[PDB]
Amino acid sequence: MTMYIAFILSTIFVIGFVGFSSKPSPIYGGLGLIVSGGVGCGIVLNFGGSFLGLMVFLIYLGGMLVVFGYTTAMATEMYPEVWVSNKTVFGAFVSGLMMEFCMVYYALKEEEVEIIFKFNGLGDWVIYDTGDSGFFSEEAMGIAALYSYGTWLVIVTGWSLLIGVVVIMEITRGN
Amino acid sequence: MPLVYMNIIMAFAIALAGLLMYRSHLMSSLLCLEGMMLSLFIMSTLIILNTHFTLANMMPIILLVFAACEAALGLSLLVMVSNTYGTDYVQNLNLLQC
Amino acid sequence: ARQWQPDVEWAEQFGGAVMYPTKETAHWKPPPWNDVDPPKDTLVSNLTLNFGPQ
Amino acid sequence: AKTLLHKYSDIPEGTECHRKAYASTSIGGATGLIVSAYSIALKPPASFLEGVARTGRYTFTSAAIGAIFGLTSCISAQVREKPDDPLNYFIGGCAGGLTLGARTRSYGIGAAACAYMGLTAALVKMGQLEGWQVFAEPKV
Amino acid sequence: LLDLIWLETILPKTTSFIQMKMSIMVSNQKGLIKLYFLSFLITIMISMTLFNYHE
Amino acid sequence: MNPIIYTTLIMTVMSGTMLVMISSHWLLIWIGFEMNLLAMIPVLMKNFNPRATEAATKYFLTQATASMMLMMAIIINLLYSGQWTITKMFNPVAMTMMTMALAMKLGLSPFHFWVPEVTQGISLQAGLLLLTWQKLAPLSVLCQISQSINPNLMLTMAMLSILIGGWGGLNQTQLRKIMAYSSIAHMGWMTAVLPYNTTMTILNLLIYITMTLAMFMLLIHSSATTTLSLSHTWNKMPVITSLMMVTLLSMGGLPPLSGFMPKWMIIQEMTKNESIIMPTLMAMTALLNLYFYMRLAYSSSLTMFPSTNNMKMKWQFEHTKQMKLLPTMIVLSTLVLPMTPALSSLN
Amino acid sequence: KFYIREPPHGSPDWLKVGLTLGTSVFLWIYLIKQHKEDVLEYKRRNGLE
Amino acid sequence: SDAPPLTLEAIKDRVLYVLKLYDKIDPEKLSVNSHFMKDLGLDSLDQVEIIMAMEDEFGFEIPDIDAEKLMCPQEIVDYIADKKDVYE
Amino acid sequence: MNIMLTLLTNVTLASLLVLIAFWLPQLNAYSEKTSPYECGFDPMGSARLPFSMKFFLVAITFLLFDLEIALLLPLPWASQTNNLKTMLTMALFLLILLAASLAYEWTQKGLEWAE
Amino acid sequence: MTMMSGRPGRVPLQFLPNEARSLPPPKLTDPRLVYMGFLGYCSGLIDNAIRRRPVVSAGLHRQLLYVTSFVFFGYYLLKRQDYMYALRDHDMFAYVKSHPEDFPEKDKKTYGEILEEFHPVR
Ligand SMILES: CCCCCCCCCCCCCCCCCC(=O)OC[C@H](COP(=O)([O-])OCC(O)COP(=O)([O-])OC[C@@H](COC(=O)CCCCCCCCCCCCCCCCC)OC(=O)CCCCCCCCCCCCCCCCC)OC(=O)CCCCCCCCCCCCCCCCC
Ligand SMILES: CCCCCCCCCCCCCCCCCC(=O)OC[C@H](COP(=O)([O-])OCC(O)COP(=O)([O-])OC[C@@H](COC(=O)CCCCCCCCCCCCCCCCC)OC(=O)CCCCCCCCCCCCCCCCC)OC(=O)CCCCCCCCCCCCCCCCC
Ligand SMILES: CCCCCCCCCCCCCCCCC[C@@H](O)O[C@H](CO[C@H](O)CCCCCCCCCCCCCCC)COP(=O)(O)OCC[N+](C)(C)C
Ligand SMILES: CCCCCCCCCCCCCCCCC[C@@H](O)O[C@H](CO[C@H](O)CCCCCCCCCCCCCCC)COP(=O)(O)OCC[N+](C)(C)C
Ligand SMILES: CCCCCCCCCCCC(=O)SCCNC(=O)CCNC(=O)[C@H](O)C(C)(C)COP(=O)(O)O
Repeated sequence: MTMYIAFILSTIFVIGFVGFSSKPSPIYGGLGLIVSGGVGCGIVLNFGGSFLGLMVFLIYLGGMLVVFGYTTAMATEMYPEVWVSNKTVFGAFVSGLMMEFCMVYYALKEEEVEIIFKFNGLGDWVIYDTGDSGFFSEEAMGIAALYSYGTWLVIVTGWSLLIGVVVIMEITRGN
Repeated sequence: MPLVYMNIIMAFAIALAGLLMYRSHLMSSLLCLEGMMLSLFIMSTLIILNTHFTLANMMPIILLVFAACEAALGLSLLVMVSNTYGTDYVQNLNLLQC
Repeated sequence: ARQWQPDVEWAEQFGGAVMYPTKETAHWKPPPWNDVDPPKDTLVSNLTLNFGPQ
Repeated sequence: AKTLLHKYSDIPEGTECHRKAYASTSIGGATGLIVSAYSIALKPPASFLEGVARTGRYTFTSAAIGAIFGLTSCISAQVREKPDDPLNYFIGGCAGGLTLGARTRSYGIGAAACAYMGLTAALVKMGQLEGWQVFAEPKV
Repeated sequence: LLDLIWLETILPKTTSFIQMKMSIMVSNQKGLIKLYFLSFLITIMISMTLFNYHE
Repeated sequence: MNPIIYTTLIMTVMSGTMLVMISSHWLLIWIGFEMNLLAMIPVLMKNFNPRATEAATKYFLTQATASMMLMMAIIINLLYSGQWTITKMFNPVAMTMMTMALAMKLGLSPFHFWVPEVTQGISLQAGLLLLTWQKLAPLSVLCQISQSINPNLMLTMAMLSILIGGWGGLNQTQLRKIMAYSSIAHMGWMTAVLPYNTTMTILNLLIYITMTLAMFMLLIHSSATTTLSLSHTWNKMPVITSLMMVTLLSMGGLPPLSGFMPKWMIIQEMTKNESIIMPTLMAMTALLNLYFYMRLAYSSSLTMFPSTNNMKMKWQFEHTKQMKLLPTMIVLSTLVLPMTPALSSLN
Repeated sequence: KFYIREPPHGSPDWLKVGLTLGTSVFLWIYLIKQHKEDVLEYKRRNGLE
Repeated sequence: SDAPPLTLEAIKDRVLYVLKLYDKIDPEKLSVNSHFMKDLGLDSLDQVEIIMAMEDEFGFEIPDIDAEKLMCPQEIVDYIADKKDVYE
Repeated sequence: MNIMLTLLTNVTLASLLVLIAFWLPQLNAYSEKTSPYECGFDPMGSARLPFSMKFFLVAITFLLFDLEIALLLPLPWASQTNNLKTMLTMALFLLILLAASLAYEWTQKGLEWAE
Repeated sequence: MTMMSGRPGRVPLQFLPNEARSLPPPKLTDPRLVYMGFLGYCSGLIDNAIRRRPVVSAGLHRQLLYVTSFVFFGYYLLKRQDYMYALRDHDMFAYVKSHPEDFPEKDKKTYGEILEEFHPVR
């Protein structure tokens, strides 16, 4: 309950998801995904994962720049749609907002079971560790162990990326 | 499960729903695929950080890598379809029936 | 005095897009002989711009 | 989900015909809703009013079949004084089948539905009596 | 009445008619992914509650 | 496409499947599926011809959706138990999500819609690969997690696949759509016995693969993709149509042919588990597959259709490239029933 | 005779024929030796001979 | 299914609706056999507009030739019947 | 907490500047004044029409190359491991395959813009 | 379910464990081996038929290779199958021995003491 920071950030994450899940103009959809990426970076930072949050935010900024460039070329639609420009898009957006608020209310003051398990709230601060030691970042050491433990992971990831270059060059060849 | 986990799972469900309910633009659906990847990344990072599984800290990064390969694939296809129709509408993909 | 073998009127029953033609499905057409449809010559418009006077 | 099946199954056969008929009507209405959902998804109805009309038609047909089946099967099991007899389910089966024929307004569908729904219902009663398993848990 | 009409009607002709109708219903999909991905959504939702909500 | 590029894409597809098959970590299985799909997309587009682009886009969307649900199930399982090893799937919601993702990947009903379209839109070699090699990885995953699989859901999808494949095949004049619906029905047969015995699943997969390879190679040999185009083959190569007729009869499941062995072996297994209604319905439903195989046999081999004059020129030329494994595949798909007990070598 | 001299003709490809026959005889010899070894090992383990 | 089996009666009804939708023609005065120039006092330019209205109504291009002769509604009906192959 | 205050302060300052810019001066907006600018003559078509990308393949390639910086960014921490021989082999392996990807795209004319 | 997939002491990809050497090998005149050879001969005949060659006498070296390969594979296939059935029998007997209360030996009455109903046919 303290400062409700994590809950606010997760709610904004869901709201951004609703925004691009409404399927309006891609320029707008891209903006909603950028908002979600930044807010998810904030969520991960609030848990000790600085590197992972920053990396995902950077990756999605680059990907959304490419998507914007592609939208101006192949998804232009002379009158592009905002959330209030069409009854279907507005209806989907309102449905998403209402469904999120209903789930939050049902899980907040009482303790309902939705699909898997239940929740009482209590704030996400309860489940922390209390561990007190270290001259390093555990997240950084875990990510850096990719080059000593994850040799097989590096092999398959590098092969997949090289093959991805070959594959994209094959698909767009045409003829 | 705390409220943050359910918010992340709801984000994944909204994105999956967004992917499934097609409108007109193909790119709008590729964006929902990207959103599903983002939700998975956040969920797995939260679980991994919480339980202090140090080795697992590299798996979301891996999860990101194959997210790009899937996006770059999709955009590639979106080019060819557009080059056939001058439009990325999924209505045009009706040459093959069931 | 000859065994009956199928003729054109018999063979044409299998030439359709579907085995059982239906009011809606009778307008389906068989695929091209090679799997190549006529090129959809979509008019990709060239942007028109005014360069000058100002 | 599973609750609707046990709501029907918990009531003893030739008793409380109103509650048995209500449970069967709920099961039929759920089946009609599922059919309507899939039909609307795979064959769009060209406007919202037509979709609502088609959904209402399918759901009402299914719920009517369920109500008639439950009512006649319970009544037959109660007047003949012979519960645990598949003939009650056969009679309910053509109750529902004739209802379907009336709803679609055709005699041939009605007679076919008598035969097939009655046979299926009698078979389901036999399976309940003898413990036949549709989905069998693995044991060997 | 019996051999050429009704015995044909009950066993083989009824079976052929039913299978033909079911085949036409199953195979008459226009090939639009917007329709059967919505079908997929309905299927997924049913599985989560009908078979998943009672284990 | 360059032959070296084609070769390396084929090796990448096979490598992704083998990565799925040798992994104990869920993340590596997911990576294997991703790597398989990435190299699979350009193979479907080898000949450009916009129908191939449509088939590749539909396949990509289906498989990417399935991959996302698979990853979500993996993460849910990890959340409820800090486990990455592929095992009995400690969470039931995760198990349902995983089963649905794998059913989408295999094309089981009701996730079956994409198979006929993608198969019709690609070439016959691509269809051969899609309907034979692409089933190995998902079925190998399902064998591993079979103990935690919910029988009611898996068997519902199996019965739906058998019914829908049988009904859909009846309406088809195109050979690739017929093959797709046959594939859906055989997938349903494979997955019906999976919760009871994975050796029967493997046996059915192997017999189906040899039969499908023989059928696709016989359709490549006589460059026919329609019923009327196949009806000309009696007047150019009668032996090919005779072998096609025997293979079609075997695919139908008629004894004493090879096709019969899996069904015979599955029904028996289901009777040891007190399942009687299910095998009876499955066996009676397989008669639809037999019917639309018999109709093709009538068209191509058991009667002679009219031919064309230019066919005379084709009488002067021979099939240049030969498929070395076609004779073995035909014999294996027909005359193998007397060696049924050797199935014990699969467990 | 033929118009194009049809390169695979009355003199067969003797390298391929030799390889095929050598493979068949090698497989047969290996199989007989393997069966002899299997019988000897089976009798040795079971205390028969 | 595609468009219904259009008949001559439908063609005549649509053509007469188009003519009665024209401002320069009083509705109840015009008949099926009324010559455009003589009966309604319509100039050559007016006829051009009417033919263009027919092209919009029935969705097919009527060349400048074969439009110089459609001078009464009945000839329009005959021309559309010939172009669309309608006999009954 | 300090960074959140900093972000709020920066956004508030920028928004206040926009508000002053829009509310302080005298506005005389009319139709000719607000019309789109194309050098004195009215635009022919819409600015919302498809605008071709000639570097589309480089843009797709940038997506994969951008993900490789994510794999190479933890390299400073990986140099602190005891298995330096294994680490250095993996770091060089990833950069060699990255260069090979660029070599394949370059030789196969992938870096040339469409005409 | 996999009945023997995880049997203790099982080598992952062996195809023929050492203990299988304790079993009598199949005879070279095994009727199953003769059927494998017949399958190879049929494969060779079909090979001649598809290639449009004289079916019975076209390539004797190729037909011989077909027969030899089929017989060679069938021998090891038969060895593995026989070993796997022997393992099943071994485990079933050992389990019956180790669970006597689950397979109780029942003293059997004679037909003079059993009372079977008689159903006349008339
Ligand atoms: C090797 C083995 C040998 C066996 C193989 C061969 C034999 C088996 C196959 C042959 C029998 C199968 C036929 C069954 C019904 C098929 C109907 C049909 O095709 O509809 C399409 C066809 C096309 O309809 P549509 O084109 O859409 O509409 C235009 C109409 O055609 C034009 O409209 P409309 O104005 O001209 O006529 C319509 C209307 C106006 O009707 C009429 O115009 C004339 C009157 C027709 C009905 C008269 C029935 C009343 C008197 C009969 C009493 C029983 C017989 C005598 C027993 C003596 C006992 C010693 O009809 C009605 O309203 C009648 C409604 C229902 C009343 C009858 C149902 C009573 C059920 C019997 C209960 C038995 C329980 C056990 C008893 C134990 C003791 C024996 O509909 C008809 O035209 C036929 C309707 C007449 C159906 C009733 C006649 C069958 C009576 C016995 C049925 C039992 C056989 C099945 C056993 C299993 C079922 C549970
Ligand atoms: C339970 C026990 C039983 C288990 C059963 C298992 C399953 C059984 C089989 C399942 C079904 C199989 C279906 C196969 C479909 C294949 C599709 C196909 O090839 O098209 C059909 C093809 C159509 O031919 P066509 O259309 O007339 O030809 C026109 C061309 O396509 C026109 O194209 P073109 O002009 O481009 O021609 C190029 C051509 C000509 O070729 C060349 O010129 C060669 C050029 C060399 C280039 C070298 C490039 C090297 C650089 C690339 C490096 C890549 C690395 C990737 C790995 C990365 C790892 C991170 O190349 C090809 O045609 C295809 C090449 C195939 C390459 C195979 C690569 C194998 C990869 C192995 C992956 C696993 C590795 C370990 C992974 C470990 C985990 C990480 O004909 C057939 O294949 C007939 C069917 C053949 C099926 C064989 C029967 C089954 C197997 C029987 C043997 C025994 C099997 C059991 C072994 C047991 C273990 C010892
Ligand atoms: C450097 C960054 C930080 C800056 C720090 C200072 C922040 C400055 C605030 C930014 C806004 C600058 C605007 C300055 C001009 C005032 C504009 C506006 O607010 O005044 C009028 C507001 O009056 C409105 O007409 C409404 C008046 C009453 C109706 C609602 C107000 C209710 C408040 C009650 C007031 C009664 C007495 C209250 C005593 C406390 C609107 O007139 P309008 O023509 O459109 O706008 C053009 C202004 N022109 C003419 C100078 C060009
Ligand atoms: C139509 C008939 C089927 C044809 C099949 C293809 C024919 C060619 C044979 C393929 C050659 C490869 C097999 C033998 C090479 C080495 C095998 C070894 O390395 O692998 C062993 C495996 O051996 C193989 O399983 C045996 C292959 C034998 C296949 C033939 C059985 C066919 C069924 C009977 C039908 C009649 C066929 C007769 C042929 C004419 C390891 O066992 P294991 O790793 O622990 O099991 C893995 C799967 N588990 C764990 C899930 C159980
Ligand atoms: C948006 C608004 C801006 C306006 C755009 C500016 C348009 C300028 C176009 C100028 C082109 C001409 O004058 S073109 C020259 C036109 N003049 C002639 O043809 C001379 C002979 N006159 C006749 O044929 C008849 O009087 C006639 C009435 C024509 C009908 O003919 P019918 O007997 O067969 O009905």
